[PDB]
Amino acid sequence: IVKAGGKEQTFTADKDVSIQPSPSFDEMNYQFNALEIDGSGLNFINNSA
Amino acid sequence: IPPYNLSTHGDERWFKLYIKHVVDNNSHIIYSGQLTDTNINITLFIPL
Repeated sequence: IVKAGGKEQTFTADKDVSIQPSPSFDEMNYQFNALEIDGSGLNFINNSA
Repeated sequence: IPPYNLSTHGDERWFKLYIKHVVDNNSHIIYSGQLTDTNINITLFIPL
């Protein structure tokens, strides 16, 4: 879930992760493809967003 | 590494990982350990 000032975006593993990790309870690592976020929309307060 | 099953692995919990076709065609040990009841999560650096 991405909160970017006035923008809101979500990404989901079943569209964004090309390789499904194995099921062990020990550790499931989901590696996402680059997620494009709308930086425009950010509030640069004191020049910082 | 999948969890240990005597019927598929043998009476020993022994196992090792080896590397080949980097530098030479010899089999070199890169990891050793025991086979556990749960899966074993091992991270290695493989040189090229």
